[PDB]
Amino acid sequence: QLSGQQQRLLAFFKCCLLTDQLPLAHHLLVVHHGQRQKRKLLTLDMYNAVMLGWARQGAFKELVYVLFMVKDAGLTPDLLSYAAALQCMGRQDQDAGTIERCLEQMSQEGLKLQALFTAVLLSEEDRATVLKAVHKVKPTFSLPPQLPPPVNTSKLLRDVYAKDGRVSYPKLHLPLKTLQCLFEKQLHMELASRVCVVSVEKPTLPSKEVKHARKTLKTLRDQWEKALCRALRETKNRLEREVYEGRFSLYPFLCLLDEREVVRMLLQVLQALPAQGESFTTLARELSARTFSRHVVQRQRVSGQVQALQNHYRKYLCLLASDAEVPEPCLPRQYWEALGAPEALREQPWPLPVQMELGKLLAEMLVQATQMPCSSRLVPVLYHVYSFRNVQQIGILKPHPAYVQLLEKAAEPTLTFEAVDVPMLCPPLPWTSPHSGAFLLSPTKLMRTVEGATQHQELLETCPPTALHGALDALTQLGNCAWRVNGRVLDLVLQLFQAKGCPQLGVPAPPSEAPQPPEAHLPHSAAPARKAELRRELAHCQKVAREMHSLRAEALYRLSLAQHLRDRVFWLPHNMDFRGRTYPCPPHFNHLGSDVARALLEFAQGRPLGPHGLDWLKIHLVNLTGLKKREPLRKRLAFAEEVMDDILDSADQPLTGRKWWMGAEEPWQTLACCMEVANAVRASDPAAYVSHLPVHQDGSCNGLQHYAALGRDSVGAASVNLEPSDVPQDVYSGVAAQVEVFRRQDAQRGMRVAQVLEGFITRKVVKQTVMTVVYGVTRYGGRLQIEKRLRELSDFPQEFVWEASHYLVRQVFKSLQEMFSGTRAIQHWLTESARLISHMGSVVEWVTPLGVPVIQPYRLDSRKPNTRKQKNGFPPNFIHSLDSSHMMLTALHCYRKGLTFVSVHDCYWTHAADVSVMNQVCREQFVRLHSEPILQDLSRFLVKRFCSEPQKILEASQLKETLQAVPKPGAFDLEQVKRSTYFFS
Amino acid sequence: PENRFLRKLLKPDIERERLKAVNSIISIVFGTRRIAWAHLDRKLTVLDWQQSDRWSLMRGIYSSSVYLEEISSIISKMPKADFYVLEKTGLSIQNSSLFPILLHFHIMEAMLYALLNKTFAQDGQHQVLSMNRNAVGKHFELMIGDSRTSGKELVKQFLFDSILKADPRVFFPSDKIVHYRQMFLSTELQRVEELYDSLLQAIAFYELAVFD
Amino acid sequence: LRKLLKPDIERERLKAVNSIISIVFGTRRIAWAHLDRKLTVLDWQQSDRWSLMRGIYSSSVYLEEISSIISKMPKADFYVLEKTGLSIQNSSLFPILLHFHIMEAMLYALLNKTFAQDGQHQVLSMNRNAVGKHFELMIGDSRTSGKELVKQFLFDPRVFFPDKIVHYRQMFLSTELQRVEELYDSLLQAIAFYELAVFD
DNA sequence: ATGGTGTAATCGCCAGACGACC
RNA sequence: GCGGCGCGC
DNA sequence: GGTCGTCTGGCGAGCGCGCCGTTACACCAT
Ligand SMILES: Nc1ncnc2c1ncn2[C@@H]1O[C@H](COP(=O)(O)CP(=O)(O)OP(=O)(O)O)[C@@H](O)[C@H]1O
Repeated sequence: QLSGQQQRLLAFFKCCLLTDQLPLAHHLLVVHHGQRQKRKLLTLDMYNAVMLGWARQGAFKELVYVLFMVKDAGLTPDLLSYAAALQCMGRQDQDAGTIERCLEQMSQEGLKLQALFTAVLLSEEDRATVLKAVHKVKPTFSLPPQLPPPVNTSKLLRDVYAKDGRVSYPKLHLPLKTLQCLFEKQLHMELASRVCVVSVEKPTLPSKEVKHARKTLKTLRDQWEKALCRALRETKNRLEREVYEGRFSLYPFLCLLDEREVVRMLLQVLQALPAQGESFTTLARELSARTFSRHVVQRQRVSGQVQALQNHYRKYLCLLASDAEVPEPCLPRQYWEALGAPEALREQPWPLPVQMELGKLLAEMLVQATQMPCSSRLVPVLYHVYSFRNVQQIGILKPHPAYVQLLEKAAEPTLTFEAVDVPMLCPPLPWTSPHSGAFLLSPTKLMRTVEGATQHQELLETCPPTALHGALDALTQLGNCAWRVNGRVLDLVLQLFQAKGCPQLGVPAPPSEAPQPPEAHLPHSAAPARKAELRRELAHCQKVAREMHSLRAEALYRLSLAQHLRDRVFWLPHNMDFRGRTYPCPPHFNHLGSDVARALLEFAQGRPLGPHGLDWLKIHLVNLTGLKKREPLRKRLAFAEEVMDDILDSADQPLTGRKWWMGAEEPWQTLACCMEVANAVRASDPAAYVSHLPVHQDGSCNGLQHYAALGRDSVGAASVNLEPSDVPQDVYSGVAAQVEVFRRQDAQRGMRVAQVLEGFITRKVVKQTVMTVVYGVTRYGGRLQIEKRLRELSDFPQEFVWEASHYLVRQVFKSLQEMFSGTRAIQHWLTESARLISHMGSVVEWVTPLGVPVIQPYRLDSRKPNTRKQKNGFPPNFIHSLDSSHMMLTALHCYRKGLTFVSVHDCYWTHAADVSVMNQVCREQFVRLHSEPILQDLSRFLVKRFCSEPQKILEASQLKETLQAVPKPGAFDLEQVKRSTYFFS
Repeated sequence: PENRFLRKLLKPDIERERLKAVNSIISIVFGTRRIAWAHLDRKLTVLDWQQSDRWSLMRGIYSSSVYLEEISSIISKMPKADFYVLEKTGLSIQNSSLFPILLHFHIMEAMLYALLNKTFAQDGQHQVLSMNRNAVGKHFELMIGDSRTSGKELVKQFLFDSILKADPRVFFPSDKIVHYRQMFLSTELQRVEELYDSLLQAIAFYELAVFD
Repeated sequence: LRKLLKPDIERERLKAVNSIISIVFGTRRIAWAHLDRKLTVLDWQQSDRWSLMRGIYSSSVYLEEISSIISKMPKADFYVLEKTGLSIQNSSLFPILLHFHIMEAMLYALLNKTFAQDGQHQVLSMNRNAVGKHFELMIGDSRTSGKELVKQFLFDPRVFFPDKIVHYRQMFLSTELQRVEELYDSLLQAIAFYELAVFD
């Protein structure tokens, strides 16, 4: 019903409202109202927009003229039009008789004053002005009172929101004024989107040539800035002259930002352009997205939202501050909502043709407005080149090679980050909505989605309000954790990085250390084999050099950000994926990363070790070493005691000693643990030592653990440590042993396949296949996993391994079928249900037991569902919802006991003094999650959702036959997990 | 040495007597999605200059019947001329990732050498020739590094400059100049490279080989 | 016959055919065979002088070679080209596969002498593996040689070789150790086309 | 250091379309 | 958005 | 056009993060 040009005109009028250019929009409106063929494009929304602009301005005569134009058009006035009229009457006071007559005329149409006051997108100021007008006319009218916020009454979430229970909520270690100045720093950092960070690469001494190159760059950039300003001014003049005649143009969109900001953004885009260029459409899209983002950020400082946010943040900081006390302690989101609530608004994006036209106009301005001397008349820097990219021909903006040469010479030691990819300098805002949230000024999204995927954020906005309060609060709590840089680890990492790095530990090497092709003495034409091997060696050396360069670039970015964040306290905000799993917003430096990233990060707040802190630190160290993975905790502690000399030597002399920590699986975290233990053991009181180190408790395999819990399998639970035992039970060792038992039976047939493989059965062969059963691995992928491991080892045949691989896949699958039977029954039921739902023509949708709705996005190219992806993704996706539910429950019940809890999926991290309490919360909520019927609730929800259509009654019955056959439960009680010492360990 | 330059410029060997005595040519530049052509007289006048943009080609399969039908439809609109100039790309068999384009460029040319070269069975003399794009770019100073750049500005100077100036390169007839300017102004947001390369190749052929 | 014949064609026009040319091309040689409705071979020939696949692709040289080859061929109502069945994903087959398409493309343009006016296709392509499955020369997923089949055919036979059959026998005995398969494949392709398409 | 240049060769199961009939 | 790699669960 | 037995091409472990680059190589020339 909406044409493209209609969207262009509506966006034009909205942008004129935002830029305060009402006479120009009025001129375009009247010139389109003059011609009769143009009036078919005009819509009541445009008239309401111009009316709202005139009402905000305060011009009554033009408003009456717009009413006359609407009456001449013949459209019916809308309630928002009457709201704008009342706003104009309020702003410009007049006799009450005319306003009363307007209200009477509105009442004759059947409109309701309550419908005018609420459910309208008008701001609070407009509502106040309309209320003043009504109070002038009728003082008896008043708004209904605001109800108290609802409390979630879910069975699993009852203890979190119970007022009668005793609570000890944690508090930060920083005073109020420090938090206020950190808020000021974060606001000033987010106002200017770019952030400049000093590189960690070893600098080069400044010669005369590099100084000359830098001076030429500075002079060229000054001329380019002035030329861009003149070009933008003349473009604005000609576009305004175009709008004066009856034609649409992009003048308000160019008036959206200040001239200097646009020139600075264009210069940044020119600087960021690579040597080999990028596609013109990509640059247009980035320019449009950047100018929209800058408009969104910079509008708030003009509208005055920044000062209101400042005052409300200052009031809200008393809850987190150590020296401030609230009257009644409560959760951060409830305290934020209890005070004045800054009304964050969902922003409507512009139409795609407008965005593309603006981007192309700005890119053309950049191309035409920049010139340089060749070094001699002036020549442009950027050119259009038609080149092949991917498998298609495309246009590319390519810079002049002189520009690239001057950029390569005198390399700038600075790097540019966005304000959203750096950690927050102030505590994040609480999560109060799917759109409002962590960042102060930048727009936010709760669920990470691909471009064009709006179903995830539309299903999240139609749920009952209480349903997400379990998740959002957890997402707030994970955001409230305060991080810091370790410092001592960073010095060693930088020392290895700036010199020739060690790739064994995880520090990439410089391109100088990359290998080179061997020297050639024989002619290439002498033998085809010689030139062929030289070409292959060169093509391998180039590839490994490119890989090394990419790895070094990633390490450089991460270490530069870490160096920027040194000696400062920062917060990592969190969001979710489409299934409920939590990820940090900053991508580069976070705790969901490699060894180096996890070893640089420490807790800002510290807690005393207590009676049992040092033992947990030692067990964590032994866990990180990996030498004792199949041993009980007491023997782990004994091993920690007997190896204390190596720990002390590694802590004192990390790089000039016996270097024991390098032998561990995670050397950097091991070194951090050795340092932390060394300080604690050498303290006067070991209990009184304050530790910032995170201690990690993990589970073996949440897929098989949760499948066993759903099926209550007696023999599966023993394998996955859901039944108490003194010694931990490994799934991989058991399946390997069963496979070795099957090979002994083969003596009957005496097959050659069996006897070559008899010696080489190992845990390593089956580990990958057993950890990937959860993701629905097929026999072919299991073969592609086993065959590689057979290839590295020196098996007796070394050929026809294809025959050996198939038998091993069959026997590992039979062993995993006898070990796990209810598990495969549930996976088969889920796969069949997903297939039958996808064949009917819908995507699988389910509600997480904490109330989060999840919809599976896979579709074909109003599209049709992808039956294969929807069928093969449901059993892996369902388990991940269960894991996130248990993690969020553990977080929400650990917060009530004053615990610092952070999660890297399947792994729960807390202070060394607070591990044992967390373990109880880890187990008591596993029994409470699985005490409630998960499978039958899922079956009933799926029946109600996907079998309510009157059409296709036969297919509905066929679907209901499968959906109402849940696998029968077993005979292992779920209340004995609470006595299992190795459930999470 | 001059013959060496013409051998580097032109793929099929053509004697100078026939090149010097031409009367009218058609320059053709094709791409994945579009083809363009221009017809020029000995006294350089653009009698027609046309674009085709809607194709079923380069969508999945490589079926030669569809190629034959589309090429016949394009050639049916083309008038007759002495020589038909075609663009030669720098793609080689070494670049495997760009092979699907190259296959396309080798099919159409194979048909354009076959369908356009009428009376080759009787006469035995070539009438379709291929010209390198890099040489044309070097002639028009459109080469930056090893990448040839667009020539939209040069064509705009050719078309919208109504002043006589001194020795114009190309003459546009007064009857067809309005439609030419309309076609130029219509395709400004979406750049159609072949429409420019056809005219540039026509001028380059009429200067480097003819009127040398 | 969508799966057997690549271009769409009416069955009524398929039934009323007099004689067909069957053409098979390789890297080094071209072979063809002229065979009529009565399953009697009128012509069977291959050429040795090729002058292509020398590392430099040139459409003018291809045009000259195909013109010289076509000038020898007699007129018929249908020209049956083979389909090689290679895939575009295999990189190592790139230098050969391109050649086939080029040789296919001109063979559609040069042989459709009236396509500009009527708009009807006189040249068709038929799938190779269907022919192999019909003649049971398919072992696994690869077709075997057809020297035994053509020796059995020529030495109620399917093919009725004519006065001129002695020359065909002399050609068959002429250096049969040379790696010539196109000459056999053209004849068996023509026989398969006459069996599957116009018969029954 | 930079920068231009003249050259090519072995599984095995599932979901959507094909031909005859209507 | 298409190729080569690396990381976490 | 609608449908059924089949068969034939195709994809074969789920999420989420990154870097880098879009005919290549010895010669030439300097
Ligand atoms: N749940 C999971 N799903 C998929 N891949 C996983 C995974 N957990 C770990 N991996 C991957 O598998 C690799 C090896 O796992 P490991 O490092 O051996 C820990 P593990 O799987 O618990 O074996 P373990 O029990 O001997 O410690 C990891 O580096 C990671 O890339």
